[PDB]
Amino acid sequence: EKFKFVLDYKIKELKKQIEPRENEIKVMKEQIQEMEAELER
Amino acid sequence: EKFKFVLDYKIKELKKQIEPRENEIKVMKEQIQEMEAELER
Amino acid sequence: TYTEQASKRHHCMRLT
Repeated sequence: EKFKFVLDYKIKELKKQIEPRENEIKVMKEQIQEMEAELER
Repeated sequence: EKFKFVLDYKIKELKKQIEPRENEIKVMKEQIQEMEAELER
Repeated sequence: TYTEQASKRHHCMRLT
């Protein structure tokens, strides 16, 4: 169970951080691209 | 073997996921300010 | 334009 605890904490604790940082990166590239397009305009 | 690498990778990889996201948000949120200043000027 | 939409945002802020 000692391993089971650490492994299930790997399952819950890491991917949950990946999903929001992925959506952050998506917003970060959206804002970068629209920044460059409208700035050039 | 499998216990050692998977358990140590849980801690090391999760720390590695933490440090980028916090720098990503800091840098890009300052970049939002730079965008809005230039755009309105 | 994006700055015009920001002017919308500003206008909503004052309305608030």
